[PDB]
Amino acid sequence: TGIFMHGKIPTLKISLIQIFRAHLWQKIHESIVMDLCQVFDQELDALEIETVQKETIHPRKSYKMNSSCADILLFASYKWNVSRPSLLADSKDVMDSTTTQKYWIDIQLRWGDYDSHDIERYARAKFLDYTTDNMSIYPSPTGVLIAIDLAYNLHSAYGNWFPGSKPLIQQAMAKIMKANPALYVLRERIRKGLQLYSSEPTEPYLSSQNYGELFSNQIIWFVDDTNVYRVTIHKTFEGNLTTKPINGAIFIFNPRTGQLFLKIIHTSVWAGQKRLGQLAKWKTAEEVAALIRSLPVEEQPKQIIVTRKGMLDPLEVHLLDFPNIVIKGSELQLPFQACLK
Amino acid sequence: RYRKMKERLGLTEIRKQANRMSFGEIEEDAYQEDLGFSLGHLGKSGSGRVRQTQVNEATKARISKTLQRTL
Amino acid sequence: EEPVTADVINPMALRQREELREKLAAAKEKRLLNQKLGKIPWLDDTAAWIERSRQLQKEKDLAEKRDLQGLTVEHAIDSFREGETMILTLKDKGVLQEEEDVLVNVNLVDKERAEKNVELRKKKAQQKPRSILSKPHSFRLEQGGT
Amino acid sequence: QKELQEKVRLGLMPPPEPKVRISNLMRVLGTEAVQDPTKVEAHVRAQMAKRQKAHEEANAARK
Amino acid sequence: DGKLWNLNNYRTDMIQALGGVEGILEHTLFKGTYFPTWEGLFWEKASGF
Amino acid sequence: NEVTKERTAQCFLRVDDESMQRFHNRVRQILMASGSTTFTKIVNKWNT
Amino acid sequence: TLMDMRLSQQTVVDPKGYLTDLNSMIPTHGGDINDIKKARLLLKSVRETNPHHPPAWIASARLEEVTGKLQVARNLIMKGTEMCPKSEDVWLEAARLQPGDTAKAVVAQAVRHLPQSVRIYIRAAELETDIRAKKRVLRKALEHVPNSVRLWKAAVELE
Amino acid sequence: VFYTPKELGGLGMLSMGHVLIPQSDLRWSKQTDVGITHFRSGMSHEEDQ
Amino acid sequence: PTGEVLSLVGKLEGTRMGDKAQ
Amino acid sequence: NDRAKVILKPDKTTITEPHHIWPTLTDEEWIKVEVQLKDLILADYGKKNNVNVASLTQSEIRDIILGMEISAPSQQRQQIATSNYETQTFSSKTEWRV
RNA sequence: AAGGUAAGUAU
Repeated sequence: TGIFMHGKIPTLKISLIQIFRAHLWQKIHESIVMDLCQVFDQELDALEIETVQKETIHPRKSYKMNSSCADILLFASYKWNVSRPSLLADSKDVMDSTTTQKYWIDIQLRWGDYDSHDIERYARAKFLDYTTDNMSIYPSPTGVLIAIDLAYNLHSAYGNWFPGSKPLIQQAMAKIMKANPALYVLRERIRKGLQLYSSEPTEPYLSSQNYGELFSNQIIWFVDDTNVYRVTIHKTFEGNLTTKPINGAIFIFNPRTGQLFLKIIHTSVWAGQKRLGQLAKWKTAEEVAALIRSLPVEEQPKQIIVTRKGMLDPLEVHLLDFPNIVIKGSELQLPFQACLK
Repeated sequence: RYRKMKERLGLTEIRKQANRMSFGEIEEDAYQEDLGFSLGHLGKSGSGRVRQTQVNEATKARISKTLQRTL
Repeated sequence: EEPVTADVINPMALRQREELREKLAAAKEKRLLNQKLGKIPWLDDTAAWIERSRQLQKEKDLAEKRDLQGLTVEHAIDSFREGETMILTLKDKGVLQEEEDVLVNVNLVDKERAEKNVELRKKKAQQKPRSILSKPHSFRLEQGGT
Repeated sequence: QKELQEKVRLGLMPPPEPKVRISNLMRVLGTEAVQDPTKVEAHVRAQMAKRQKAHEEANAARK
Repeated sequence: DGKLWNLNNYRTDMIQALGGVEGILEHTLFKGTYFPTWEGLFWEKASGF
Repeated sequence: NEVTKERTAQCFLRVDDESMQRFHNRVRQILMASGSTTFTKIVNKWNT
Repeated sequence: TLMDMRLSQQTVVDPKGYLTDLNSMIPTHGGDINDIKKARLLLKSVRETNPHHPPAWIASARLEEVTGKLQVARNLIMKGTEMCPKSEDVWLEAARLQPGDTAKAVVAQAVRHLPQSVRIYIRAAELETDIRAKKRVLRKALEHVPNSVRLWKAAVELE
Repeated sequence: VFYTPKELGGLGMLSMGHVLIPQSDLRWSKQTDVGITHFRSGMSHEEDQ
Repeated sequence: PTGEVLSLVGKLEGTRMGDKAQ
Repeated sequence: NDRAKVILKPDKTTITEPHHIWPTLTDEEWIKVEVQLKDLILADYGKKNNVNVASLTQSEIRDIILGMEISAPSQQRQQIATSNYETQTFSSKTEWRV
């Protein structure tokens, strides 16, 4: 990695080795190189780019923080008016510095700390130190260097800008930062190491692995509200395709006794409602709760399985008087909507 | 036997919510004698459960077989 | 350079401010209701009320003497066939979600999933793959029908 | 028990099959009872009857 | 006897003094997780394993 | 004085030496029994 | 609570009768709610989708009562009465959560939307601490429901 | 890292003492469409937090 | 800037202990 | 719902009494109907996914019957698993055609 | 001055 350890913090060293396993630094660099290749390959006949080449570099070029070389090489159709070197965020461009035929693009990955996560100053310093260097090797006297701060997920660029390059580089870098496979792997590994989640709790959930344990002697109810609001659509050759609402049915199936409770809903209920999608959920939940209250405690269910994720919260609200009933979502789509066929 | 042992020792839903702490939502101290003790998502908003989690009766505490003999 | 001093994000202060706003909004509605809820002889004379009731007892005897669909469907026009008809059911959406109540057919959704899966198996602006996916043909109903 | 175990070790007898009842059907034959549920039910009930058949046969022969 | 003390004001002023969530979380790997916001987030005190 | 409702005396408080020594020993046994212990547990004991 | 009931008893179709219960007062179930905010949002959604569902308002306000915010619960019940005037359950709940004097007014308004309900009338007897006040309200009640023995039995106590 | 409440990943230490936060620790920076912008917390010309 | 907890013997003695409490 | 309705009655002598929904069949008749319907359910998976039915293991036929399916648009996450870290090259439009 | 050595195969 390009992570510099300031002291032997062994726990941090182990964590960073686990986070950047399977050569993640090189893979991130290669993915960003490919992304820049594609974003420059598309606009080659509009930016007057004769061709774009991926420079053959060392496999450990991602690791070299003392020196650097070029990752992308752009050969111009005719010529490029090089502007004065400037940061990626600079709106004003003095497009009268020099001229060129070759353009080099360097992508530098860094793991910034709290005191040194300023990526603009880093990119400027690295560009100045590498362009004016006898150790760094570049294929042209003009180019741009893109700096990525993975620890803070910042991005910037410094150096020369030929016309039509700065907005394209900005948009491409924004898209890469927002979405990238290697970057996504980095985020997921860091999340797993830190062990904090974006509200994805684990709850009882009908998968295909606990399907066998479903078949017990306890009362189970499969509740389905797919066919609550439904219309029939038919296309006519002479005219136009037309739709007609039809009555709905709530399924309260009981796999133990085979009792299929069918709540038939007329089309008149959806008369003056703007939001039918949640009205169906609330009507179905009300019917389920009423049916639970109707049955005796011996025949009352203690495990309600719902075939649609939308009817998990409404049941929890309408079963607020029955805490001893578990409401399980089903990730596998049971064919309970086909019984009306 | 293995199924019973796993049910007795496996993670329970309430004990699953116990070890989940909301990020950024500072909670008032619950137990005076131990400030380290915290319910986590249990009884606190953000857990995603509208209804209260029930006690897994497979984790009930009961006396040993030889302690039944003494009784 | 000079940094701009942003608003300090204090989650506890935000929670307290929200609770105070709810408390102050509750008081306003209480006073507003009290502006209306507070604007609503024989009460002691048992004999007078008895006489009135007896009058009422004979008083009762004396008296005795479709155009509603403008929603959308998450399918294509070419998906359907003129020679067949199919049922369209509501798509699964969270109750708390405010999205539009789009409409789907289960068989067409299954077919679309199958074709997406086969295209993905066969697979194995700027930056198309990192933009459209990270950041569904449909048509609404005009009055009676599209 | 050791006689049976060493017979199975040396291949004299076929290895014992799991004993499956109705409540056991979804644990031993769970993956095959979704494809052909009634064939699995018939096989399980045939095994149950054969277990009952041997018991009644032994009782009758001993009587 | 009740709880004869309260640390709500103390924790509030501790978050305010450290610069709030934005100031505190610049010290952390939170920005490396690329979570859009800190609202719908929860820790897991003990790992599943 | 509850009768005159007037300023009559003045009480100066101070932590006893034994209480200070007890707190110091409690912190010491928190610290010394903290070899293979999480930072959170140590800070929780100190806070308590 | 639920206002729908279904009594359960060679035909594939078994249309079972739909029954409505006059009143339904489920126990408060203190602490049964885990996510108070999510439950509050969902109950708000119920009130929005079915404004004419008295159980929705009852559960929504009682959730504020178990939470300890006893002032918003009164507002929720008042709005429910404004949207569910014919349900005596909402009016009975209003007479409970509201403070005493205003509670009386609530009953004085319930009679406007539902005069035949003897249950609120007798409720007013509890609300008025004056016997003479009880004389007015109970005898006014008999001017609308004079066939109720359960209400006429209070005449002897009323003197 | 010490006085940050446990919900934000800190140790939630309670301080019966006088601890100064250096102003260099009250600075953060965020990236938006217009580029990177830097923020402080102590607008008022006071001492260190 | 060191982060060391400095003793407040004579430091912050101007304010009472009832401040910043409700 | 077209061939399945044909499968549900195996013989012209099988009728559904008005009391219930499904036709009355013998036990082995139900076995045969179930195997025919399993073949029917595997048929559309073979067709709409262009895969051989024999390629389906007994573990995934169960998932097909139940209704669980998996997809993976992001195969680049293969990153999770002379050195082959820069050896990958890029083919431009020019290379594609020029 | 330190408490800051990855280990492992191969010549």
